[PDB]
Amino acid sequence: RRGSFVEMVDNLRGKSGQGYYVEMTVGSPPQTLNILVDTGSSNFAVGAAPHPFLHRYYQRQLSSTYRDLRKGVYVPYTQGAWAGELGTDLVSIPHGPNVTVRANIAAITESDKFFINGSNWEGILGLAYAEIARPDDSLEPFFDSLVKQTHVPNLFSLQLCGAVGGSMIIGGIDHSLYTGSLWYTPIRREWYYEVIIVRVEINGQDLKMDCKEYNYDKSIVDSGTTNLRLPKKVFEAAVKSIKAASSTEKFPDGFWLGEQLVCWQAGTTPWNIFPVISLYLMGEVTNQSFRITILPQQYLRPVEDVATSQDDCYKFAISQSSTGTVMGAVIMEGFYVVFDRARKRIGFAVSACHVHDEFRTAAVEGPFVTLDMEDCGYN
Amino acid sequence: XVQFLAXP
Repeated sequence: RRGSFVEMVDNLRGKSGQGYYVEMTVGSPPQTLNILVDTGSSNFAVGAAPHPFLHRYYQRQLSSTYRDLRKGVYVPYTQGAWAGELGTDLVSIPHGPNVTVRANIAAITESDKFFINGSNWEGILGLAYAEIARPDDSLEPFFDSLVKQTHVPNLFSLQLCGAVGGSMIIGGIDHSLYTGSLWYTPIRREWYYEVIIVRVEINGQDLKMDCKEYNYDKSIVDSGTTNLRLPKKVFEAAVKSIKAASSTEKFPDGFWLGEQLVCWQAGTTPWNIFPVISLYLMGEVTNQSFRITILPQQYLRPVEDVATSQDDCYKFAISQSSTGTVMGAVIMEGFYVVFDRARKRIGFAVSACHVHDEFRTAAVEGPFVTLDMEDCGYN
Repeated sequence: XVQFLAXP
């Protein structure tokens, strides 16, 4: 007994805190590359010249189907940037849908703080909308091309399994990847995958901030960001509340700032002393919301520790932002997330693979009643 | 960690 999308299950790999990547095959004859999956941008780009952190790269002169667009392109990220040259070529995903498309591809020739020593990936796949593509919104993103050229339904889903692997189901949903029900939140606007957060609780206790603060100046779902990032005022109140909740134990100020690690002897981490965190999201019906809840297993990330060692070290993976809330891997690793582009909504369900213990599990629950949710969005 | 798009 196996689902229809079985061949797409377990098609993602990664190293903790270094993103998740899928194999993609480009050009003719085939050149296969590992590509980071990033719902927080809209450019498909691949290393195309030697670099000290690259084991392989795209060789355009060897691809008979490569077409030069005669146009440079530059993409800056929160951290990192690259410059390159636009072209098109044939692209397939071996463990994805059974189609081949002609896609825009940025050949990366120069970069700064983009590639990572020993990450195993060589490019990036921007899965968000045309509005944020560089150089402009006329450069059709990969997923747009896929839907326009083929029968593949305008939907994909992600199950990121923390410690690294997971699944990207393209064109559908695999029911073995989650338990319980899927709850949907509207995509507020098609640029980033923007959503509306209406309330935050720490161990069941409301942070009690104006919901406008949670979404100043946007809230997005972003698989290419490790952390849960919060606007400054929200970050400060959250840290205050998490500290109060974990007060049976003391940690230095720098731990909460991500500047200091704390390590426990292997297999002794007191998960139970840290609180759970809940975000409520706008639902699909007027005045209705639902909440997703994550565990410290999601927001305290282990730092390898690759070789067998006596010490489990952790970094606090909630951090501050000047560009709104980013629901990164810290959030996504608890859940199966459905990017339902066709119906302009994002679904969440408890992930079948999320890391938890015998006393607590990540959760998705509803419905709740929340009034005036429309006012929460930044304009 | 990674920190993927900025408005610069």
